[PDB]
Amino acid sequence: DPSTYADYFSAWDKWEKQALPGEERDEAVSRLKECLINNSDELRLDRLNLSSLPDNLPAQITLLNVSYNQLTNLPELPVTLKKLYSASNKLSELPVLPPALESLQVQHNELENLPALPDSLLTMNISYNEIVSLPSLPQALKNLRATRNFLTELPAFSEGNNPVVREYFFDRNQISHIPESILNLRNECSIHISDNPLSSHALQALQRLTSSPDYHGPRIYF
Amino acid sequence: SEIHMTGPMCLIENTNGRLMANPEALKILSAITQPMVVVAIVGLYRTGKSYLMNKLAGKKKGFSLGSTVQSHTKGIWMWCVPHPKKPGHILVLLDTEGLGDVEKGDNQNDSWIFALAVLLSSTFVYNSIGTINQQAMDQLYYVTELTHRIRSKSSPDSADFVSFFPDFVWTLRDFSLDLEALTPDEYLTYSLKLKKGTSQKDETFNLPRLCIRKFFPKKKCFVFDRPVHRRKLAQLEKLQDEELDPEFVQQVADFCSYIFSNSKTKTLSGGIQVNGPRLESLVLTYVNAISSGDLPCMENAVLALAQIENSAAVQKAIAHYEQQMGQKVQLPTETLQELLDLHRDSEREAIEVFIRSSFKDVDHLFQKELAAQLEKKRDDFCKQNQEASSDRCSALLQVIFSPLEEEVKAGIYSKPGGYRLFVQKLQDLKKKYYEEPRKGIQAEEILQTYLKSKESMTDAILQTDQTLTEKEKEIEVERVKAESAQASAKMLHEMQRKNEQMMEQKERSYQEHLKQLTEKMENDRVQLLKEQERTLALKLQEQEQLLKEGFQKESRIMKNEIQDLQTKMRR
Ligand SMILES: Nc1nc2c(ncn2[C@@H]2O[C@H](COP(=O)(O)OP(=O)(O)O)[C@@H](O)[C@H]2O)c(=O)[nH]1
Repeated sequence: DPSTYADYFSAWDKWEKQALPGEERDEAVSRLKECLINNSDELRLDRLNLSSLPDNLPAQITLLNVSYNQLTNLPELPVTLKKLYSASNKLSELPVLPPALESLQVQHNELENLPALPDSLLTMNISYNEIVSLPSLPQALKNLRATRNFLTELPAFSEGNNPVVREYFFDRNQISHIPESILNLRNECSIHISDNPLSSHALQALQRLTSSPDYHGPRIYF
Repeated sequence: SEIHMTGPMCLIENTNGRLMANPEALKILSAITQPMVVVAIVGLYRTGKSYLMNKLAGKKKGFSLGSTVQSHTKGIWMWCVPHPKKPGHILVLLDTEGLGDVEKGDNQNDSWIFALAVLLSSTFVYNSIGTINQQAMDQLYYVTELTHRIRSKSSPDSADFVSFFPDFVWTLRDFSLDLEALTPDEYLTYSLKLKKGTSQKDETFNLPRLCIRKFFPKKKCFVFDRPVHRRKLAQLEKLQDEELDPEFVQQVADFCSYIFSNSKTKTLSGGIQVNGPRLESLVLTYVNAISSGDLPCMENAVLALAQIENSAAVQKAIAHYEQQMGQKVQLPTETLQELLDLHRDSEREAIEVFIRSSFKDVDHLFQKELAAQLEKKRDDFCKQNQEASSDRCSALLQVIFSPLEEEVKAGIYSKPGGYRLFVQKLQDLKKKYYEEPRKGIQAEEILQTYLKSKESMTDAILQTDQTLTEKEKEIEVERVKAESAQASAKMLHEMQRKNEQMMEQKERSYQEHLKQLTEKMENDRVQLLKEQERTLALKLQEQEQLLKEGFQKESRIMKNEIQDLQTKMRR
């Protein structure tokens, strides 16, 4: 069911020789070689001018760094992955994420839609993209970074019962409306929505709502 | 007062989402008297910028991996060493801790780290790995944020950047390409050429080149050579580096020999030679503007630096006045013009000390506060003069007239001829009083105010000494009323002239203020003109390069940006 060592080298030496000019596939192979043998949990393929990663990544790793490359689409990811580092690439859409993932670094890409989000996600950064609407928001997910984007709504999807949360960022967007699902959260949340063109009546509807005994309300910043 | 840093210290740290300036780095900053040549070496993760900084100072024949046992997760490092080729100046080295979410993310605020290195530096060094390309001009997106990151002037934008931005230096790591036609400077100019067109991909790829061209006055490029072992990490070896740097050390020793003899001293608006405390107020006012939620402006930073050095220039001006008057004022003053002339002379030097140590006193509030404190010093010096004059003329009375206060107490002058012999002795005592030297200004008042208090005894001698006619022939007691009337007149006639002389000085002082401030504001407009002429000669230097290299589309928008300056130079 899993691949073998000789199976990995064959498909990698093949992927090595389809080398675009300047593309440092020769070093990435000697790293993927070095990765598989010691069974190390970390795979670092950053700043190698890579436009397409091979379909066979060592399914034993848990940390993947392929940021600062020309990646267009990403291959299937090992279920054993914890952290995902792929920023400042040309990604268009994401393969379905492993259910064991915890962090997601995808900022500075060309994403417009997102696949399902595992509940094991604790932090992520999705800024500098072109997404409008978003899929399920996990329960333990606390640190969102969606500053630079085209989003117009924020359907904060619920789970079993979400305890204490952390700061979310939605500045510089086109939200233009706050659903009361925001206001339902208690006074331990942080929601930054600066530089978003808001509704006229809703501009002052939240001003007079927060300048009150609004002890049962989340902190809003704009 | 020499300084040679013992290992690069953190200046500002990028921690937990914001910036928190390292106080120990600011403490050693405030101790640097000499001016600074600040060279900022910025770079992404592991961009090989360490072997530059550790060479720009000259640690050894290479430095052993810098210091990785203390990798403070931060945004900027500093290293201040004495400048080798410029004698009195201090060579400051800046560096980024490494951007790109290496061990922690938070690169959210990376665009500030770039802009901060621009404002703080006099020579800007940017380290990338070879063959400036599409993937490189994408990682340099920080230069695209500058148009919205900072501002030149403040409102109660990007055009003025070329006036004060440092010189862009691009160090190409591990490139050394043998691309036969070019020279490294010709490559940086060939790479900076644009693509004519009206598409969104033309503008999105010509935009980062327009920024690096329009914003920076001078541009110089350098390259690296990269030892032949393609797998070796930070190997500590200098003889294995001599076998690994044939034309590499020749590139780095030439790059440092250029930075040493061609990097300008850090300056601000008005020829302000930036030094330790000035740089300290710079970094402090910039990060505190960021963390407070505002954009950093170079005008507000140089005004906040003005509010610091202007009030300090007032104290040095006040203190120089006190030192002068203490060694000049010979109390009690003989006249009043003697004191007022000794004041305006030491007042002139006090204004001179303030002028040379002040800059852009907004509305001259710091100069008028000095003149208000100087007028207070003017007043109490006359009041201490009156106290000094009176306290001596009074002691003269207790020694000249106290013998006569006993001759009358003993009964003399109460006999035939007693009155005319008392007056004759009083005419003599009043003469010895007037003959005593250095009495002061209160000599006339204290004498008369004492005679009008002893007039009861001058009267009691009358009607006691018959001697001759009296009793309706008391001409010499209405004569006494005549003297105590003309005396109380010339005293009031001098209280006028005294109060007149104080208004003469309240104008000769104000005329000295408007005279020295005139020469300062004159040389202020003279410098600004030269600064604008250089700024204009460089905005025309880049418009001609767009007409020369084809693009008349941008030369017209450059003429639009230049004609905006022409109207703002006027008022
Ligand atoms: N590619 C390259 N790397 C170098 C060179 N010199 C030193 N290095 C490596 O680059 C690392 C230092 O990178 P640096 O500029 O400090 O990046 P930072 O650590 O993220 O701040 C060290 O581990 C060195 O081993 C060079 O000439 N070329």
